[PDB]
Amino acid sequence: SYVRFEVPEDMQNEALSLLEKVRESGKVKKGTNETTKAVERGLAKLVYIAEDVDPPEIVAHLPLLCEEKNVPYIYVKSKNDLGRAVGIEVPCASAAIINEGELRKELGSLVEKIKGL
Amino acid sequence: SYVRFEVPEDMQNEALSLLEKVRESGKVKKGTNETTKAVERGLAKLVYIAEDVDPPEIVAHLPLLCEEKNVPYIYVKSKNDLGRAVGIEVPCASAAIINEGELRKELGSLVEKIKGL
Amino acid sequence: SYVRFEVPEDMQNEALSLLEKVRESGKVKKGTNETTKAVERGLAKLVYIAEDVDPPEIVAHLPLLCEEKNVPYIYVKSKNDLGRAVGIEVPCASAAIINEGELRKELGSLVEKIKGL
RNA sequence: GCCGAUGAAUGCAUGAAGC
RNA sequence: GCCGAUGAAUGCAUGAAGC
RNA sequence: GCCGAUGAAUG
RNA sequence: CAUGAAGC
Ligand code: NA
Ligand code: NA
Ligand code: NA
Ligand code: NA
Repeated sequence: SYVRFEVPEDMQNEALSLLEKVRESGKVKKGTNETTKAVERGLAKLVYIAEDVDPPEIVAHLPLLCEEKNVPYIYVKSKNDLGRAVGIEVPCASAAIINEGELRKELGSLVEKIKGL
Repeated sequence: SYVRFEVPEDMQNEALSLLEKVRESGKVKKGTNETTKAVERGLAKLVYIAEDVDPPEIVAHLPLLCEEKNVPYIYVKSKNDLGRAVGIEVPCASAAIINEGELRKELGSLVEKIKGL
Repeated sequence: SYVRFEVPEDMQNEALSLLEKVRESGKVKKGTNETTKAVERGLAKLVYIAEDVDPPEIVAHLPLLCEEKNVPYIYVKSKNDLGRAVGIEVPCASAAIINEGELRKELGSLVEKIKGL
């Protein structure tokens, strides 16, 4: 689909777990509208995009945009899992990390692992 | 009606305030069904009957039963107010106090005011 | 799956024919709830279990129990056919023969063919 | 939101009707 | 027509939840 | 319970 | 456009 590279589930789980952790020591935007706004304003440190989005055009612009902004993005399998990770009661098509908090190093590890694809 | 005497509203509010006060340090049975059971078993110390109960036949037996069991009963105007007094979320057609808790003396005063009719 | 032996469709049709014929001179329990109670009460002479039960935990306990109660059980293909055989309007997951009626000998032949498996 | 002491869930009995 | 033995109407125990 | 980040209430 | 978890 609108997917520009495959992502290992090891990495996926690493990322989602990091997203939960950032929620308490950092800042996160959740939902495509917020995330697009964040990337546009150049606040996004790592953006998450779910792969099971129907219709696709809802997240279709996000990979293209992140790459023009040279903002790292990473894909995850289910929007349900991303909804759970940002701490909401509904599925979440995309999200983003805006302020890392204390997790300077973990996020460094993860974004570096993402370039490797 | 099934009403055998009018009750000064002073007496009524004293009764209701008493009932909330008992809810937490003593024992109260709520609903016509539980109430009738308490009276039948000789456990009821004071029963409350709402006057606005329709159909009346739902609480009609309670006065007569109390009188053959020598249980003091008192009438109150609204079942809504009685529900609120026993701390349930719906109106309550009748209720009963089974264990006075610490509020022995006030209960004496109230039953005495009831005898006065 | 709860199926503990294969049953020849020859035997299955025999058993269902016997069940239709008894529902008229004997007694039959129909539906898992009733049938289980009948087995637990030690009244069941033969229990029928449909194989196409979804989810299986509805009838899964029945073999173990019949085994504890020394009750013969026999398996059949469809819950619809079992519903039809006990004479009801909906599919039937399990049933039991409680009183053989006139069919002492036939029910004996059938329980015998069942030991052979 | 709705529903519930004018009796919720539940338990036990029942077991083909209900709308 | 829909629904129902994968349990309808129901009786009783019970008493604050259920959706 | 239904609904809601595929965006609630709102401005 | 702004805001972003409630509303019923
Ligand atoms: Na035996
Ligand atoms: Na069929
Ligand atoms: Na029941
Ligand atoms: Na009932």
